Amino acid sequence: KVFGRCELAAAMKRHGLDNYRGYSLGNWVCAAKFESNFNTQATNRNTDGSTDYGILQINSRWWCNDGRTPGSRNLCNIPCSALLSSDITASVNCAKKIVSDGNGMNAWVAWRNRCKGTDVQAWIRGCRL
Ligand SMILES: [Cl-]
Ligand code: NA
Repeated sequence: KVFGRCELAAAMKRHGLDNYRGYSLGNWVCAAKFESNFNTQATNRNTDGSTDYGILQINSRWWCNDGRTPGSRNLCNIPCSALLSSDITASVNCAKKIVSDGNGMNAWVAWRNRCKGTDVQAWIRGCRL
């Protein structure tokens, strides 16, 4: 699926991601545009043999199990495939472990390179609040 834009904020706003660990909703939503262009089925290889899955491009080394990433820790106890679901629960739930891991949203390189320091409210502007 693909999401519209307000359309994700509300889910993201349901599942408890607004000011989750002080990150307002524009930060998540902004992460989801640039990680995946708003697409639950998104998958991209990384150079280390790992792959990133779904709306927030979560990673098979550390976070999920894809069976091809020799040393995976499956720190969300989960199959990486389950995170491509049109139901963002597993992604948002895993995303809430990651962000709580040390480095905050800097765990998402497109957040750092593209959201951080920018007025992340333009991403929730026009959403019915
Ligand atoms: Cl932080
Ligand atoms: Na893994």
